[PDB]
Amino acid sequence: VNSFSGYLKLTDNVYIKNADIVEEAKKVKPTVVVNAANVYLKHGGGVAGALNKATNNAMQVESDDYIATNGPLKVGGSCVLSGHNLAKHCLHVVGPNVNKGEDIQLLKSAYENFNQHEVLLAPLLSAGIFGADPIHSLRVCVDTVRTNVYLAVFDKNLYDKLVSSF
Repeated sequence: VNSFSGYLKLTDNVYIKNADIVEEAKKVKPTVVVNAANVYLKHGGGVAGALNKATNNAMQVESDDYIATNGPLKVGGSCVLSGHNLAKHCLHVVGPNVNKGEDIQLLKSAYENFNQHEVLLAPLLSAGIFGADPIHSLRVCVDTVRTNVYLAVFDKNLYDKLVSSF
């Protein structure tokens, strides 16, 4: 388990790799994989859809059961559920959607959830459809997370740009 290889060290605790997070999760068998979730844990696209498809919808069934007890997650909030075949645990984290005018400060709250886990495989939060600058998101991760975080970035152009910022 936690067989991370081929990562570039950015800080004492933050690593980055140009990788498909699902492919990495299958290879690393991490204790925790982070999902970039919405408040309803509807895993319909992006990283969430890829992770859920890799579990053959087990993640979605379990998420639905969780939401049935909890109701929607709060922006900046998270929940710990099964990682199924991808990890021991999946940390589902909701970053702000700045397209809805949600405060970018809630991205710190979002990354603060990582501090409850000694090692995580994660994507960058609040990028793509959540509209945050991904370089800004990596800055918040680096400033906020004190446990060991291994970031997978799929897009090589984005990866090059992030690495070029350290």
